[PDB]
Amino acid sequence: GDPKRQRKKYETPSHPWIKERLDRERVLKRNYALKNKKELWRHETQLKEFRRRARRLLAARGKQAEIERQQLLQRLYRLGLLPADAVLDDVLSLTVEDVLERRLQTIVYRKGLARTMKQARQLIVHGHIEVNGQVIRSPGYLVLREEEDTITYAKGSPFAKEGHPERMVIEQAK
Amino acid sequence: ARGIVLEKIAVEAKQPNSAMRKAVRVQLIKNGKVVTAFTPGDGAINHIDEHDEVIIEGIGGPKGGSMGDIPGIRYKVVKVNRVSLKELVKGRKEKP
Amino acid sequence: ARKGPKRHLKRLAAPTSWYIHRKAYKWAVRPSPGPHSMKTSIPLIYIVRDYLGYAKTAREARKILNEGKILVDGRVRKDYKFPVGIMDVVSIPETGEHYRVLPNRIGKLILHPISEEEAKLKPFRINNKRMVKGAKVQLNLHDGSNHLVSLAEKDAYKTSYTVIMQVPERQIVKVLPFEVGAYVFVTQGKNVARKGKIVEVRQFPMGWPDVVTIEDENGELFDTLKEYAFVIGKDKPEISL
Amino acid sequence: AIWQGRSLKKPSGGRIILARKKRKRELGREPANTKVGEDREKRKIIRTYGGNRKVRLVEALYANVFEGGKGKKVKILNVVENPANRQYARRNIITKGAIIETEIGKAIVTSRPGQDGVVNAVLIK
RNA sequence: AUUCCGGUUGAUCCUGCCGGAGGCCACUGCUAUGGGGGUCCGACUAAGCCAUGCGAGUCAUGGGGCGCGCGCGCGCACCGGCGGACGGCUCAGUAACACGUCGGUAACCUACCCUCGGGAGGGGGAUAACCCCGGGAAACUGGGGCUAAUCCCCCAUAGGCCUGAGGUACUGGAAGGUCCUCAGGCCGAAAGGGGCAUGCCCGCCCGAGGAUGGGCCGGCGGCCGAUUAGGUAGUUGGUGGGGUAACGGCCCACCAAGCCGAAGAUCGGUACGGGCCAUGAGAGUGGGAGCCCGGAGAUGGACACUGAGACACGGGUCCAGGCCCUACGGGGCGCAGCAGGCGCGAAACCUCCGCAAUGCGGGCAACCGCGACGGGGGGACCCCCAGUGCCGUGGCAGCCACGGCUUUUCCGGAGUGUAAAAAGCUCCGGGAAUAAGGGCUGGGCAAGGCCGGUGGCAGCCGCCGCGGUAAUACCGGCGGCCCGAGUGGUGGCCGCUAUUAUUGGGCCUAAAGCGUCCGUAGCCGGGCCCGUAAGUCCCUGGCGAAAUCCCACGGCUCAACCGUGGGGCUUGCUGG
RNA sequence: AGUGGCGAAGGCGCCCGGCUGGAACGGGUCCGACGGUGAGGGACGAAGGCCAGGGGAGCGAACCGGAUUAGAUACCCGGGUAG
RNA sequence: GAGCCUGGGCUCCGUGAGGGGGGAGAAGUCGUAACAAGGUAGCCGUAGGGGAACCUACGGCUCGAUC
RNA sequence: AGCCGAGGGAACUCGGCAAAUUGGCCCCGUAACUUCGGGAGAAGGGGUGCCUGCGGGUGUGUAACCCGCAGGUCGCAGUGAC
RNA sequence: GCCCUGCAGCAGGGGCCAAGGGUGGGGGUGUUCACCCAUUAAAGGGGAACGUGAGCUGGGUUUAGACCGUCGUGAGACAGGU
Repeated sequence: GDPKRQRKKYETPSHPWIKERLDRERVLKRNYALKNKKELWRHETQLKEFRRRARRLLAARGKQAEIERQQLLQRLYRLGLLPADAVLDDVLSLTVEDVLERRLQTIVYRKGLARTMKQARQLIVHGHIEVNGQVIRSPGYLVLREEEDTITYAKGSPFAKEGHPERMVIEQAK
Repeated sequence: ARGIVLEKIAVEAKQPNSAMRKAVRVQLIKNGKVVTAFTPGDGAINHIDEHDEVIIEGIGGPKGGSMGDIPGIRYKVVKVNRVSLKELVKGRKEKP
Repeated sequence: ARKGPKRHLKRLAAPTSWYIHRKAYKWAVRPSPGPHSMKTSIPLIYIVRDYLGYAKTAREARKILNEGKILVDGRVRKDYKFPVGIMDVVSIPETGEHYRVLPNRIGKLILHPISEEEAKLKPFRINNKRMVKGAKVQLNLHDGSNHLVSLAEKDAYKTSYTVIMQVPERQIVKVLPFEVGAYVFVTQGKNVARKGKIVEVRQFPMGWPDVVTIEDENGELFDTLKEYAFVIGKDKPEISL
Repeated sequence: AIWQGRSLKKPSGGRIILARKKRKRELGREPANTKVGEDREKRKIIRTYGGNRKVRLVEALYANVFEGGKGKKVKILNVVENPANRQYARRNIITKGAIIETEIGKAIVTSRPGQDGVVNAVLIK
């Protein structure tokens, strides 16, 4: 026999040089300030996994089937991609932009803690951003629904003072 | 695979092309069998000499075989005395 | 090639009846031969260290064991390899703690806390019978232990009955037979840890074991084997489950 | 050495290639040809697999003859009519199933002396 | 993503093959900042050869004795006891009851362990250490004297085994079994020792059973070859015996003529078997070094001793073939153990620290030992998360000038961490500074109709095809596109391929109907009625180790990873 | 004499007589699924060729001659062996 | 029951005077057999003959043109 | 006209002339090639005495002729010479 | 045993005296000679009725038998072979 080897968590396209895919991925990379295509591809893989689980469970009879259905719906509600009164057909209308909106970089931008996505990435990586209580340095953390309101500046950080030059330059936008 | 050079030669290109392709006969060290290998690059034959050890790859072709307009040759030179031909031909390294 | 018996055991190869981490290390304590089987027992050091948490290493456990601070069936046990099994009693008199060993509906062994009164009784299942010299009857029980009885009272002991005994001194009290209204506790199989009353027995030809049907107090019926049906009471239990 | 472990041919008639050595468990021993004695009796002792004991008779003088529950210890004269090999009657070699003469009469051996150390026989009617 | 694109013609539609474009494994060129986790690293050729050091010991509470200090305490060796048959390495051989699964032993063995029931009576002996004298180059080894034991021997009693005649108490589905009585016989136990103390701890022998571990048997299941067609002669069975722990042609004596085979025997080739893995929408194709379970081997081959267990990797004997020491008389060795070396090759690491954790052996215990195990060192082994700056103003088309900010990373330090360290984590000081390349640029296929050189030479090229004086296709320069701490080259497998087609291909003309008929096995088979219930269907009991796979929750910053639980996998077997 | 007919196919044309195989039509006749295809095996199978024996008109491979041709081991002409 | 020797069977490899045909390769010699009725319509089978493509005879096919 | 000859073994000679080797019976096993009848006793190998016994075939047969096996023992040698 | 040298030594070349001793074994061929091998101090050439058949052998050659090739109408021949 042959033993186990750890496998990738992202997929690559079938052809590397198709104009439409290139254009779309270019636009997304630019507008969400990503470093590579690996990140885009692994978010897309998350989506595809959700979508395959739904396709499988749909019309499957038993008990484990309904258990897994409810598990999936609750997981999505917790991540923040679906409301509570949702159904198994609302999954197939999801897109990748939602998975892209559920990451720290984007949330830190949409919340007014940073002027740009690159600035938000720098903050996260240098350790100025806090979650409920913690310091996380991974701009692809996939923030949950109960934490989106506990995101602030860290106690030990110059930005945590209201009179910091750069924090004033940031508040000058709003 | 690895072998030792015995003879430097030139082969005719097939029709409707006109050119000489530079090659060498190589006597392998595993089994002693003699084969022929093409020297790629502009001037790669001058960075070679008899009794030099050289490493041999496949040339790249249909069914692990002859490629393009030089049939009869299945192999290709990669390294000369433990240095690479690409570097020797670009001018970045030297043959000891 | 192997020239003899085994003396080690790896953690990925340990039985499923154990609560153990299999990837943390490579080696596990191989039990020594003893009363119960390997698929039905767990050593003592795992109890002292991983279940109750009175020690973090094995030196400490050996040290408490070599001082008589732990009993099993009213007896002192100093061997960290001794196998503990079902219906057995673990007693710490320095902490006033008494536990009874039983399985789950999953098949794993646990510790059910009991009282000092019920800690002095242990049920046994008669597994076979023999006639030995002096014309005496020897009952072979389910933990591999044995009891002697006279010929005059041979018809009262059969091969599936249950016997309650004071544990250290090993004196009998309150035999319990195998009938069509007796209480039961399943010990192995798919329906392990269930409980109910007997309804029907069934026999088969040429080597295949006998089957028994049982009814739980919710009213549902289920079958299993007759050697897996431990008898613990007539209408209600005598021990705590 | 007496292997006594396995056959090197299949019933179809094909050949077999031993994939391993000859183990020690599989081995056997050479036979005791229990003879009628002249002066004494001879017994060997043998250690065995699990640390156990076997007793071999080599020479015999006395037999235990039974007639309906009553046993007598008598002597062994010429051996007669061993139905297992022609030469055994001549060599006066005793086996199970052999017919022997005693001071009383003819008797059949019901024991295995190479395994037990005694010759027990039943008298003929 | 259940996918297509280029190539036979002056142009067209087909068949059919070659190539591209995706993924995984091994070698390799250029280039390279930092962490974490993990079942990664002399497997492919040579199961080829090995210099040095380590890889298996422990008990002083079994016994006598020597030395050092105050009968006591410390230490050394000797006799004695248990262990060394596990663990660790490798894939040569093996097409086999070797492996997997279901069953069986009413045909068998088992030291360490548990329960119960019973015993420890009476005598004897030697011999190591110690002292005298030694021999031999060594390796090894002789004589004499003195002594002890949980050392050895002997009597007895228990008990063990065989047979014959009876009784029927037990188990079981079923007694060549167990129990009772009688009779005739062979073998034949034990250490009341040691310690504390004024009874407790550790122990010795017998029996009945279990557990642990093994031996043997059976049904089912899983490669290729007919340019391999007949093979077998203890071969197939029976009667009687020997031998084994035990059944058995396992072996022997005698009587017979059977056993396997076209549904492919025998022979030959390759190959450790599975859980698993890679790929694919799936059916399916291919592989089975690393972790687990099983098997086999220790330079080739054969044979034995001791022991519960071996025909014994670090114990023995011989032959063959290799090497070493020698005072030439004689002696010794085989890394497929950890490191290290030579050789072979395209192809694989430090002659490091520790028994603190997990475990094994020994020991009443305290505890000692372990290249197993754990911990670091080297390596583009696999996976996860990041970096090589950000902001604002202005000028251009991502860059530059200017003005400020931050410190992941870098430099230095204090704690914690750790067996000790290191790394990692918390804090402090300095400072944008300490850190992008590789392939491509005619079409397929994303991206230059720009400039200089070469001039059918030199060279490119998976395929089509460029190059013969204005080369978008060579070489270079400047620009541009793909991926990105990685990117390219060679070889192998799956897919592409409905080019192996059960799902799901084709045979007038492109590859392809036997020249035509009759028929054996085999496959396919008309309509109604009654029965059985073998296939098939449903419900349920007992099995198909764990890891691996899917899901949710929780613990390491999230993750990779680990844990709890719920499902599948285990291509299935079996009782109703 | 047919674009025709019989035959499993190969193949079968003067007339009369004898022996023999198979198919179609018609049929309130008989049996009662006895059937299809057929690995391996078998039977038939143009011309030419071989063996053994007979026969031998015409035609005619090989062969020999005359022409034609740059040549002509051929096409055309005259003879001829096997068949 | 090793090793040694001897004979036999199966099987793999290396080599050898001389000869045989196959496949590629700028440009050579002799002919002109196939495509048009290709200048004697072509091709299957059997046999004989010839420097070579090829030619003839017997039986067949049309994948043969003109009337 | 005959018998033996150490160590070597055709170096003798036109030439292995002359001499020597093998040799009966039972069992095992036997090639190329072939006109499928042969080759073929191919080749190559093992065994073989005396004594004490046990069995089988035909037969009425402790008349007669034949066929298999065990054990014991002696010798340099068992178709012991021919 | 000596003399000359285009004789350093080891050797070679050329010549004088000397006939006491030695000058062998094998391969193909009927051979003599000639050729070849391995050794050796070297492996000389000739005469004696081409020494030696009232000493041997008997391969070759020159009878009587037969085969092939050439020559000849033929009978037959060949200083041609077997």
